[PDB]
Amino acid sequence: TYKYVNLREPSMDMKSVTDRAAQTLLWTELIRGLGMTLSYLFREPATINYPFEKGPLSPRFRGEHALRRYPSGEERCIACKLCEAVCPAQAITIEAEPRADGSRRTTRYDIDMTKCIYCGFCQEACPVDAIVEGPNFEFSTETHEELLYNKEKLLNNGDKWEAEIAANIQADYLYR
Amino acid sequence: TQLITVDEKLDITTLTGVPEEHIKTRKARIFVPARNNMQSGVNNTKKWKMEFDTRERWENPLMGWASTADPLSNLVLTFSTKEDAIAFAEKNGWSYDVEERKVPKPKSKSYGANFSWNKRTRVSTK
Amino acid sequence: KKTTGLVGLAVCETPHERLKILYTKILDVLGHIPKNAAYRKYTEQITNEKLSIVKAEPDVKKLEEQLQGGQIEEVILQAENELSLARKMIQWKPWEPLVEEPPASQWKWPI
Amino acid sequence: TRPTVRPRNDVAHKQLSAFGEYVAEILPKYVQQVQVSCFSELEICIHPDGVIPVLTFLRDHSNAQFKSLADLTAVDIPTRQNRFEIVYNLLSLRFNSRIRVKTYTDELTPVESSVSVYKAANWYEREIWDMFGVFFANHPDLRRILTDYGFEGHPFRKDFPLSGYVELRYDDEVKRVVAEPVELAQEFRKFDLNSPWEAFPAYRQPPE
Amino acid sequence: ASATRLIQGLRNWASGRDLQAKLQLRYQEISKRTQPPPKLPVGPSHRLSNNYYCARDGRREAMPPSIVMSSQSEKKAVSPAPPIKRWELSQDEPYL
Amino acid sequence: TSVKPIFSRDMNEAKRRVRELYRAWYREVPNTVHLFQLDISVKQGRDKVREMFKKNAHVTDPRVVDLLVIKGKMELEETINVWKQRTHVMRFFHETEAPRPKDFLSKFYVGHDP
Amino acid sequence: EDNKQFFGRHRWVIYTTEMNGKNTFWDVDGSMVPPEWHRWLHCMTDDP
Amino acid sequence: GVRTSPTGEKVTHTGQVYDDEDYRRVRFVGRQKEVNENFAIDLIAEQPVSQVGSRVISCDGGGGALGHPRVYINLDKETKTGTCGYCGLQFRQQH
Amino acid sequence: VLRLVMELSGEMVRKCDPHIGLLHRGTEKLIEYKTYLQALPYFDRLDYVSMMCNEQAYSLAVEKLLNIQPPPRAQWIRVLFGEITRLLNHIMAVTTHALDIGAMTPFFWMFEEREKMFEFYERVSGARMHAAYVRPGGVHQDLPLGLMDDIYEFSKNFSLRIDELEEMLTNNRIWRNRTVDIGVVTAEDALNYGFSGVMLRGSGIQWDLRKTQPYDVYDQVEFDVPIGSRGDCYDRYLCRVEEMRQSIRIISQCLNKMPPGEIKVDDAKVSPPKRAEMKTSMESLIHHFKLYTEGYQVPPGATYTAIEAPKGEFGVYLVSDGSSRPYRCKIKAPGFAHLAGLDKMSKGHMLADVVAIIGTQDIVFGEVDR
Amino acid sequence: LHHAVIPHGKGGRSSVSGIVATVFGATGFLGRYLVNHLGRMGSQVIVPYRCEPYDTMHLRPMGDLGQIIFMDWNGRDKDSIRRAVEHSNVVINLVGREWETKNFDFEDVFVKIPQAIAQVSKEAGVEKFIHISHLNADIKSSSKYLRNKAVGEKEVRETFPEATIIKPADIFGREDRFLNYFANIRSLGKKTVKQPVYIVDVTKGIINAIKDPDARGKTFAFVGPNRYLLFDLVQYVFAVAHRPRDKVERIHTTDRTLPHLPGLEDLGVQATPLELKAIEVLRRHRT
Ligand SMILES: NC(=O)C1=CN([C@@H]2O[C@H](COP(=O)(O)OP(=O)(O)OC[C@H]3O[C@@H](n4cnc5c(N)ncnc54)[C@H](OP(=O)(O)O)[C@@H]3O)[C@@H](O)[C@H]2O)C=CC1
Ligand code: SF4
Ligand code: SF4
Ligand SMILES: [Zn+2]
Repeated sequence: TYKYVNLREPSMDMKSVTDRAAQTLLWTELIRGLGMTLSYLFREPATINYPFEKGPLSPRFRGEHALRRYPSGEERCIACKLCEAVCPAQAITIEAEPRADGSRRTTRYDIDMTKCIYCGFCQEACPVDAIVEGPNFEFSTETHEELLYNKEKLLNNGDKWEAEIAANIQADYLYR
Repeated sequence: TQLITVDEKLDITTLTGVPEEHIKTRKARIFVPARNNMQSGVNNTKKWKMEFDTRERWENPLMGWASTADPLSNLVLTFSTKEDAIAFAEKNGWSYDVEERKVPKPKSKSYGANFSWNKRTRVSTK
Repeated sequence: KKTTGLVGLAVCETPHERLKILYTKILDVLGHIPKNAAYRKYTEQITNEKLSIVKAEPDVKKLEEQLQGGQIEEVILQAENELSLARKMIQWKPWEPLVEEPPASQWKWPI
Repeated sequence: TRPTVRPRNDVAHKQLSAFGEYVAEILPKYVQQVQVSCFSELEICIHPDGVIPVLTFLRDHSNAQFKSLADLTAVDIPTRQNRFEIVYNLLSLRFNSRIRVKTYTDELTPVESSVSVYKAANWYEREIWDMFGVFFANHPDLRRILTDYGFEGHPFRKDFPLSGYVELRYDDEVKRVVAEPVELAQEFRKFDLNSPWEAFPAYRQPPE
Repeated sequence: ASATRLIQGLRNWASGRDLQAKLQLRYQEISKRTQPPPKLPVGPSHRLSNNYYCARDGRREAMPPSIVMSSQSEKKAVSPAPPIKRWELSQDEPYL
Repeated sequence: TSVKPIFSRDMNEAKRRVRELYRAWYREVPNTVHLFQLDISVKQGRDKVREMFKKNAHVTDPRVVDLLVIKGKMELEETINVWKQRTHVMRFFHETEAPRPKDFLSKFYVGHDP
Repeated sequence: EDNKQFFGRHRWVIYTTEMNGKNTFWDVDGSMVPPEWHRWLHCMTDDP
Repeated sequence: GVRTSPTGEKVTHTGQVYDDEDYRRVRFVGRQKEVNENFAIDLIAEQPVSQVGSRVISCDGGGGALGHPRVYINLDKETKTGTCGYCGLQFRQQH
Repeated sequence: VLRLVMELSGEMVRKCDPHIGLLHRGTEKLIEYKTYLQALPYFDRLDYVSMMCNEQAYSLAVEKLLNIQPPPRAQWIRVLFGEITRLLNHIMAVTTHALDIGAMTPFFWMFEEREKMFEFYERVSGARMHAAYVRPGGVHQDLPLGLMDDIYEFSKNFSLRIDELEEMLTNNRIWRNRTVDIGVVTAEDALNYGFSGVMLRGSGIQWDLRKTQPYDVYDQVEFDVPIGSRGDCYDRYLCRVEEMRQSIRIISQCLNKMPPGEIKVDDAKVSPPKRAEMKTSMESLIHHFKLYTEGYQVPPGATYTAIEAPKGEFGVYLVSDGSSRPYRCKIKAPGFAHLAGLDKMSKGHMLADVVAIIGTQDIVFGEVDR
Repeated sequence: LHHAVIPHGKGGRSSVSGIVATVFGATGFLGRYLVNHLGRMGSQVIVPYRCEPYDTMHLRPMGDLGQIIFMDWNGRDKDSIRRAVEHSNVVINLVGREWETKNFDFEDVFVKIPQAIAQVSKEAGVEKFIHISHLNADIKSSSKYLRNKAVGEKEVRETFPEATIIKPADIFGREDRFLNYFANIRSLGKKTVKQPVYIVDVTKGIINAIKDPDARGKTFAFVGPNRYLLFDLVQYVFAVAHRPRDKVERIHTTDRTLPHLPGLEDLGVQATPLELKAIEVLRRHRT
């Protein structure tokens, strides 16, 4: 099935040819374009006042790279290296050790914010939902040193909020 | 069309562009990769991996990583026969160490021999 | 006709006898080609089939709907290129037996 | 076997089998393999001398039109003496079918520069010359396109590693950008993912 | 929108498309968020007692490609496919 | 053993094409060192050119010599145009160290470079 | 929060002066909201 | 809840605090070493050791498909509490 | 971003060398050193304006090699987002042609509509533009409840807005004077120079990969592709706008023909399972673990497929060892194929007409690199 | 000494080299080239500035990721200076404006600045402190500049005696002062014999001396290779450039060699002449 274009002829009848001559010598559809643009002038423009009104989103945005923890409990991560096994720019760096207790844990959990393409594979790959892509996207960092997260920065960034992260997950733990 | 051809050797190392430091200093090794002993399956056999020897990997003084000045450090070339391996290594110029293939030795075991009468091969447990 | 759907190709006025002298030149240049190969057989068979399509039909639009290669003048251009391969395949001897073999451990894939 | 597994048509398989047998019979001078996969896409495997004759046949003849030209690449396979594989890909406007003309070649001997009959092959051949080094005699212009000018090494080979040998940085010493031997900031770790235990019993090659 | 009638008439006179009706400023039919939590379905597997993986093993149905002529009075000269039938102008307002 | 060479029959045509290519590089140098507003004497540039020629004099295989001639012709074209900038032309030179000598004891101080 | 504006102008914050002490009457940053209001203000919900 | 080494800065919940001869202390000049001030081992004694009347019992983690997977732990050690490797919270038996 | 060295007789031309390769990134090499599931976003972003049809072609390449058919709801949702991607790429090509030709404002009108479409992508996955979201093995993590009615609303309002775009332009007199006489293409040129899609629609031959070889459930919706007659750039513009309107048709019929099957395949050795069975299984946890570490093994062989990107024949050619890593991927790019014939398309015009020629074949200059 | 101060592997781009250098100045000319050659060596440079961060911003990306570090200093307090030199392997002192300001003379920058930094350095325990000086800065007349530099020379020689007191001649380069004044002319003609030394041999000598131990205690002086008349050099400048009071007195004052102290030859660096680099740098003339 096909529906092509540009198959006509200029009509040799006197009315159509004098109408094309009237458009040629009278600048008509140009003024029709001016009328359409003035109709968009008299609309109200759709802008948002940026520092006061922030643009809408989804409950599943991928931002901050925050961590979670157990209810009144310890660190949610096990250092099971799945996120570094899936990290498609290898920005995760995990060096693991157990502590004096016996449960297996970490030493070094580094996210490179340069290499992080923000897939979501480390969120989907985490069996205990330790790393969660965060809600807010404001990094804006004046120095390149400061864009290399440490595990303690991630724990502070996961302890500046969980209630946002918990609300988003508790809303959408059923799709994924 | 039935032209000059002369039966000689090959000198591709003046064409592949890798510098002569990495040509004459670094050394290759051709080996069948051994079975990773915790599993017992030899599908990881039947290939002849060509690798290069390891070199220095210091500490990255800001994050604790292992940087290296070695572009060739993560090469591997899985082959199918020792002859083409040696031919390619001599074709591309650098030196090479050949380790020979070692199959598992065929044995002679049986359950009735594990239930011997006056032979000491006895299961002693089951 | 009148202003066919292609672009760099204006309609011809005598398609039939032009196409027929094209295919008789195909038969001539095929008559140059030696006998025992089946290349002559397949080209002769398809050319006689297509000539039998065209000789039995003095129509235009029924001739397009029967003879494939829509609409019409692509058959003429394709006949020119078929003559081009005919001229290029007096030479180059495609029907003669093979030149030497690969080392035979090459076309098997899984390495 | 029927749900969530893609069914096939044996009719197209028989059609491509008969067509490939026909082409193999009527161009015997260069045909070595005519292989058909399970899902009916034809492969014709060709000696590197009948490039121009086979492509002049396959552009025409009113039984295999195949005007549409696609990819050209020469898949770098070691453990061979003829390393590189020039892969022509052809699509028929009239018949809706895909044939893969795989001709084989070595490192230094040219195949015969298909741009004479295929005007789409010009930058394809220039790309293959830039990335590999497969020379193309009787060609109008061979240059380096899709690489840097001062860079060399033919990087899509397997001998060229992942990182380049050179790495640029600006310096205020000579007030310009210079190239240095590569100083990576991290390793590009190498995961030995080639697991054993023979996931496909049908594709077993005979061992020694 | 949210404007008086004289300038509305000037908008509809400069463009007679009934601009007040659909204006690309969404007010009512924004999707009402915090939806009820969905329960996903599971498709034609987890079906007990019949799901032999031996059947639906599409990875292992990969045959090796069959071979015709090699390096080691016939009713023929068919096409690879039946020749393609020419289409039709669709009735839904073609040109012309 | 059938091998189709590029251009060569013996090394006579190899010598002929490489001496003509060196003549082209000789008349290539002063125009470029005037055009790119460079900062290097003509003697030093010509001596580094002939040093780069004298680096690969150890090749007797004629196909390799043909491919070297074709590569040098490519870069002579790309420098006789204005396609290559100041950066690549200085990148042929080495004015930024790179100080590494071939002494044993020097490589023994800054170690692990055998 | 007002209803008669469109979707994008419902929920707007008005920042105050020196909540951390950096003279933020002017030069108002982002992320000066607590996180539950960062759920509310980014239109992820319909309830305060 | 942190120690203060004779270097003089905040220690962490990993034994990685510095020596006096370091330059990394002086590259910490001007910007504070931010650390999580809510440690891990101290949030184990805060959790009460639960006592379940059964023998071979369950651990999930407070939520179906929200947490760590199921693990069934034993209580045959008469004086030693069962410890989930994932959770870190204890269990006892009451006959 | 390109380099163009043109040699011209005055306010006219003679020849032009497009120096391309400025935006070379090494994508095929990086995919040769990675797995399938990890290196899917390289296929997502080699082209960037069309963004989910590339996902669609790579996923159908892996499913066609792996002989596994997705569930039907996954197919219809993939058709819906392919139509969204088709609509988006054609409308951005129209607006960037308008902005480069002049014509400041309809750019911004249709980009407000595209801002609604990026809000839809956000609500689907979360990403603004480069949502991966299409695993090989069907669509992953399906849509939240309350999306299809929003797409219905967009369909009505966007039919109104595209009719207002044809109100503004299209019988614009001087834009017609600007682009009618330029860009002639012979059918022999359209065959030999290897053109793809919209050029073949515009110059002569009726040709659709979607219609001829239906690679999905496109065979069960009534639509009619617009064809060209004169082989011309204004004619090609009309072809693009009517392909957008056909995409409106296919969106309407797709919303009316939706079956509620399932998200992914029921073959857990290819697609990962979901969270409930993941947190209480054993086989599903093992499959999760090893499927994300190693990547599933792919049987050896070389396949090719091609779907209709809004540029043209987006082809992908996979070459697989029996492995979890592809041995060699390669991409047939309609941008590269369209840029290939620039001398013969612009032998007889001037430089602003050359800029209009670069406009009238939709360009991203990322996909032209391969 | 602790690890991560020992050298590691090859050189360049965050290869961990030996020295950790606290640099005073480095926003000017010679300090900027010195930070450049230490970044080529791959050495961590701690530099405090006092000015706007835009100047240290356009000399920022010389190092690799996070190698060099920026902080603050002032010419009044020992606390900020001591905080800048808390942990340092080596330290270099380069400072000085060639005209008096409202708040600083030629006195007390050259006098008061090495006093406090040498005080906190010797109380800190730094090694291989390199202090620059102008050549032939005497107790003699004609310059508050030269006599305050001689007082600073006596200070750095007396307290912390094993400092490398270094002096080049008047250096020329891309951002020279006196060749710029030769360009920024109008005139007058005098006589003075003079040897110019190019800047990159000077800073190569400084980095080689600071990375090579056992060469300490001795003051060094750098020598120009030509050593001819100033007015012939001005004619040379106008010829190569195609066109026909404190600074001019301090270039007409004194230019001699001193046989006491060792120079280039105890370091092993090739001397670049005036002619080659002068042809390289004399751009920006008429076409
Ligand atoms: N031919 C020559 O020019 C020769 C020069 N020298 C010496 O080399 C040194 C460097 O020369 P040059 O680069 O040309 O000159 P500069 O003035 O540019 O170098 C001095 C540096 O210290 C800073 N500085 C100077 N005075 C003060 C102050 N009162 N408070 C704070 N910072 C100050 C300068 O500016 P800022 O504060 O913005 O950082 C600059 O960073 C000088 O001491 C000079 O005597 C030696 C031999 C030859
Ligand atoms: S996948 Fe989750 S639990 Fe495992 S190492 Fe990564 S963050 Fe930790
Ligand atoms: S989102 Fe970032 S950290 Fe996570 S897998 Fe992707 S690149 Fe790695
Ligand atoms: Zn538990």
